Amino acid sequence: KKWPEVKIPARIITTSGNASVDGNPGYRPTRVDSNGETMGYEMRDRV
Amino acid sequence: KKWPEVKIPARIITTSGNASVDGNPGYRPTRVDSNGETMGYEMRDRV
Amino acid sequence: KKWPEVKIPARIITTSGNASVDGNPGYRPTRVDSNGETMGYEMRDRV
Amino acid sequence: DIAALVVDNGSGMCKAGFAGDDAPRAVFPSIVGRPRHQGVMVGMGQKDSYVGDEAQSKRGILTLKYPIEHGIVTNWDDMEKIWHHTFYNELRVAPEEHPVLLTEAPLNPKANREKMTQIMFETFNTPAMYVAIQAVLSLYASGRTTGIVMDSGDGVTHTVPIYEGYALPHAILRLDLAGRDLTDYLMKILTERGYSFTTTAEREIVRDIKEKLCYVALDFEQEMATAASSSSLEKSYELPDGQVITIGNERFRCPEALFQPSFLGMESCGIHETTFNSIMKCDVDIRKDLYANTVLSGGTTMYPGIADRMQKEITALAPSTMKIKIIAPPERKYSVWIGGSILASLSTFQQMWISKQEYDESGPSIVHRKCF
Amino acid sequence: DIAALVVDNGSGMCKAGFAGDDAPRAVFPSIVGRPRHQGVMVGMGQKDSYVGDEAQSKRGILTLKYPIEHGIVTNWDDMEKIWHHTFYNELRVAPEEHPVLLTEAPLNPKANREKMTQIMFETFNTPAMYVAIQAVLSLYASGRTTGIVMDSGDGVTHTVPIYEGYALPHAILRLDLAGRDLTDYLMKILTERGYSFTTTAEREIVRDIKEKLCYVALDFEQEMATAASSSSLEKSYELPDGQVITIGNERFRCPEALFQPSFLGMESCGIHETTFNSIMKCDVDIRKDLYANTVLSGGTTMYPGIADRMQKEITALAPSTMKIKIIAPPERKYSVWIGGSILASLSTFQQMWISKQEYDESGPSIVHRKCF
Amino acid sequence: DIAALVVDNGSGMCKAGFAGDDAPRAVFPSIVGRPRHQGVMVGMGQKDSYVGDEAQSKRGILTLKYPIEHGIVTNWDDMEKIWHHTFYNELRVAPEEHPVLLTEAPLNPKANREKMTQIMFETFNTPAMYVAIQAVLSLYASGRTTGIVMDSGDGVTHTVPIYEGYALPHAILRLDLAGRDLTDYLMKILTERGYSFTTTAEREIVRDIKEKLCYVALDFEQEMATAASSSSLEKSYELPDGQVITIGNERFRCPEALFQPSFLGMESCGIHETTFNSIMKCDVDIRKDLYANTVLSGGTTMYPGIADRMQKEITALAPSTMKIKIIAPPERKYSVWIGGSILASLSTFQQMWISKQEYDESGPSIVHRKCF
Ligand SMILES: Nc1ncnc2c1ncn2[C@@H]1O[C@H](COP(=O)(O)OP(=O)(O)NP(=O)(O)O)[C@@H](O)[C@H]1O
Ligand SMILES: Nc1ncnc2c1ncn2[C@@H]1O[C@H](COP(=O)(O)OP(=O)(O)NP(=O)(O)O)[C@@H](O)[C@H]1O
Ligand SMILES: Nc1ncnc2c1ncn2[C@@H]1O[C@H](COP(=O)(O)OP(=O)(O)NP(=O)(O)O)[C@@H](O)[C@H]1O
Ligand SMILES: [Mg+2]
Ligand SMILES: [Mg+2]
Ligand SMILES: [Mg+2]
Repeated sequence: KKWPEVKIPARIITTSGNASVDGNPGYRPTRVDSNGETMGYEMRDRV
Repeated sequence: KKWPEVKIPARIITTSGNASVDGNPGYRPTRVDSNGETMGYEMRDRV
Repeated sequence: KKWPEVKIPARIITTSGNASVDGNPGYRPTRVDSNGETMGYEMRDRV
Repeated sequence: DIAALVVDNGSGMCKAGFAGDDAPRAVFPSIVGRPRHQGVMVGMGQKDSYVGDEAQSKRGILTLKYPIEHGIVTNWDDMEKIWHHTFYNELRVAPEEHPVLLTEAPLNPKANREKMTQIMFETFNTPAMYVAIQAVLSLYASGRTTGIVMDSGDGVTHTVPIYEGYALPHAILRLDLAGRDLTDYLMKILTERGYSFTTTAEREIVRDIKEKLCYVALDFEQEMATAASSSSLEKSYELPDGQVITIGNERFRCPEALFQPSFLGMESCGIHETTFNSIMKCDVDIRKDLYANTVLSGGTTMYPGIADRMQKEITALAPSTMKIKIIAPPERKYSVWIGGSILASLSTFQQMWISKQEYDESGPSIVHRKCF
Repeated sequence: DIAALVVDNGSGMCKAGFAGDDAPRAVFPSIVGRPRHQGVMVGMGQKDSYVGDEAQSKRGILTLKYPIEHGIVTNWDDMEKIWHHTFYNELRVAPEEHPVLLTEAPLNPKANREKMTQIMFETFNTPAMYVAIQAVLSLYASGRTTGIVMDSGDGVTHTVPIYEGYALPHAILRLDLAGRDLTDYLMKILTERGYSFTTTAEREIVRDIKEKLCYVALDFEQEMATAASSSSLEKSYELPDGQVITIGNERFRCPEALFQPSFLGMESCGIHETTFNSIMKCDVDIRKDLYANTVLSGGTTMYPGIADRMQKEITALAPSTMKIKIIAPPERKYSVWIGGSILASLSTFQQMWISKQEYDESGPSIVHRKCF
Repeated sequence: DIAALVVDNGSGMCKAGFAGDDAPRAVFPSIVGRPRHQGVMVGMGQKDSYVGDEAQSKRGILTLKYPIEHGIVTNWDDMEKIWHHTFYNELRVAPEEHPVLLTEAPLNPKANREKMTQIMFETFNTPAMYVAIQAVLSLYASGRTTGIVMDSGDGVTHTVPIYEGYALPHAILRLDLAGRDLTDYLMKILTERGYSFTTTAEREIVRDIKEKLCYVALDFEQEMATAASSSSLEKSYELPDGQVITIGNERFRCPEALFQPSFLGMESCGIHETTFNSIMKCDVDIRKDLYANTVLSGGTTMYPGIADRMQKEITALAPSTMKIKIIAPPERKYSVWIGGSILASLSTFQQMWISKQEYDESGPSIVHRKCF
């Protein structure tokens, strides 16, 4: 059976921790925003 | 179909490189100028 | 007082960074080697 | 089902094999690379993407991407390429007939497990799947039911205290400081000598330099003073193009960021204090056994002299009557996979698998109540 | 001592003067040139070497070489000529009685700074000397104590975040992409129209073309589409010999390599993403003030529209709530020198000089524990 | 369509044939000549212009014009005569039913390629056409997908690095120094012995002298010292009128301008240093394979001993641990044409042609997004 989809949340860049925008030069850290407010970042593959 | 024409730009004589006026004794290095500005040279066949 | 000398290390040519052999046409990039190992390059003034 | 598979998908390395084996059959970096240059030759079979060892070999023309950062998948499209390579190209097996035991670091986002489950069941159609904690697996490889496991890989350092068959989740600690941060720090400190490694392939070059030449000093200030007389501690490393670099005090300043995270600008305490805090967060009666069974595991803990330093610092923190023992096997780099293969071949573990029937009737959220 | 000297001797331009002045007294390129042709006329007062503006004046018969490449001195023999010209011909002062404040890019080789100190103390006999970071001085000129300085000179681009006087060295980023690379790129792309500038004097000609006519596009694809109607964006430039060249879309392809380094074949992020990454590597509580006080400095940041483009790109990266403000003072070129003159004249700074007594005591290595 | 034509329209030589052939069917100089004297014999079949070998035969009463200079067409009215001769006289084919693959040097003006496309589609009505880089084709003839090609024709020298199918356009270097400059230099230096070749026919005579007797010294200073005791290195050459000249140290001072461009008054690096710079501008991990696969091609690289000199010079520049290998095929004069014939007959290449239907809907500018 198929279940709808697992939506991975947008990454929050803290001082130091789970996520960083500089980690992967091959990924572009695109801003994710809904309702006009920024929810975080996700690593698209362009740069 | 016929496309209008490829216009080759006037040659710019640097110290050494793509173009020179002394290369071909059979070509006269005529000056090309539009308005008052001398855009470069082109090799007519007279000398 | 006079201290002996500051020895400048040989430049390591990476993909893109601090040093390159093509940067200065006036400098010859002479190879620096000690023992059988190539330590890098330095810019002598001949070319 | 023929046999179970074990895949230790860490931040930087992928270790795949079969349950019951004593070593991973396939080991390759968790890298997806794509060409960053023009391409003029026709034919030649120029693929638009390379995975694992092939990407490493061709890295001179590729931009290398790690789909996992700090043990968390940042790009699932490339993670699916990693898994497809792992199954069809490395193991040469059909996932539809093999259970898959995956690994994850503790305190990960819950959606990371859910998408692992969803991909394993919907795109690979695995008959069964499980997601075990990396440090818990490492205790299996040590043959112990009691002790604290200090596990450091490419992206995550975590400590899990375990008494007799029982873990203590409140005492589990995690640092987002591991081999990748040390590689970047070595990249930044090699510029003091003029080396300017910047590209992703040069990141792998610096990682090789780190793995071959970095080591943990027993006394940092004394070793700095020794390296001040700079003739003995310096080592030469030949780059892939023939130029050789010289590395001196950076050799031990390179792993020192594990014990002094302030070198990276981090506020967190070192790995030695992380383990000590993890032990002190447990019950008083069990601390004595955790001190004598401090298991060291992970590829980052492979620096020479790291066990001696860990013993030196923990003896200074723990009470003097405790007998501190740092247990560092020769195979720390594979302890997680060995424990996963042991667990996946236990008879008592066969009912702990997430069955395909359970996924059908419960969805990806089954992983939260079934695994851990 | 009478007064302090400030020498912002960057990769491309030497900028010298006195502390307390609001503008450098002498500005000339960091160029040493030697004749490359046969001297036939006896007498004439010929010289085996020419320095600075004199080399530019007679660059036709001269081969021009930059002692500094990427903020690092590659030939100290010509650096001694440059500094001797600076002291005795441009400033017309004796270094024996003036403290000297020098400038250096961050993440430079440590031996480059050491030989700066050694030459200043043993060859020019300066009573005192100091080495300051270029981007740090630009914050002094702006009058701020909080903000991130994006300095783009001729060899180096670097960002330094500072919050209430405290710099964050772990967040400092460096890009080896600056005006020299853009000049070489413009030399490359001008060949599409048949212009074949090859020599070092023609490199200066192309640098003049770049400084006069190159500009930053607010939307690169829109500007390309507009330039497809090639009569509006085209500009004429007259060579020193009178021939007139025409430049078109190259005018904005010329600075675009700053934001798309892949134009140069490089893998690094653009200058906009470098600043954003530098801000994100800082603490969460201080990023809001770094966004509102992003300061531009250096000669390369003088392109028209670079402030608006940097503003546009950053607000698309930073969270929508932040008030992205780019500060681009008209004195962007001399921002480093003005900050150095301010710092050197501060009463609280007079005990931070490296004294000649300290140099006798400690040697060239004194500069590492005294300076940034 | 019957078959594809390949025309290697270099500065000095025209080499034409059919795809799939192992050698060009027609080879003749790219020369258009016109009479410079009074015709007095009525009839006689006199004509106002001669092309190719007929101009060479009649060059005494003719003024010889090269329509191409430095790989760039300077007079299209004569390049069209060259192409008309190539099609209707040398190959004896109708271009309206054969796709035509032309060659061009890199970093050429974009209008030169556009007029090639326009002339091929609007005057010769070719069903399809394509423009390929000369050095790229030379790698095809070598049976390689990895290596750097140093191509030296009559007008241009260029190096193109390729690694496993992908070229690095940022590392491509171009020198406007080739066989024509060497011929003019030999004309200049032969005046030291009183030989005063001045006309275009005498330029061809000096070109023949250069091709028969000029050679590359392994050690220029030692060869000069050997030629100082002039007995053995001198050779005799007979002019077409019966007078014989003697050439001495000029034989190896003749190609030395390739390695020391300062002999011509040029500032650029030698052909050995340009190749080394092109290799060093590539990625670190691919330089090792570029060193072992340095390919020489073009008519100018046909000097005896040029491969040994190139190996000697690059070995002194490259790091000592690299194995420098200079591949100089015996037929490297036609290496570009052989690669073009291989490419034009490849099955996968047949969908990369610029079709007549594509030119009709897009015009001459189609060539920029199709060929490179
Ligand atoms: N001999 C060594 N010396 C030093 N560091 C090493 C050595 N071997 C491996 N490493 C480091 O450890 C990494 C691999 O360790 P590994 O345990 O495979 O990490 P992982 O499981 O991929 N990541 P994680 O999710 O953090 O466990 C390498 O990429 C290096 O950073
Ligand atoms: N108007 C301008 N437009 C564009 N670029 C310019 C302009 N003026 C100067 N530049 C560039 O900036 C350079 C000089 O800037 P400057 O701030 O003096 O650099 P530097 O301090 O010498 N170098 P570094 O040490 O790497 O910071 C010139 O050589 C050009 O490359
Ligand atoms: N045996 C030889 N020895 C030395 N030089 C030679 C020899 N044969 C030919 N040449 C030179 O090489 C030229 C022809 O080389 P070729 O590869 O046909 O150049 P091209 O392709 O016409 N020019 P380009 O546009 O630079 O590729 C001659 O005109 C001479 O200058
Ligand atoms: Mg691990
Ligand atoms: Mg500067
Ligand atoms: Mg050719």
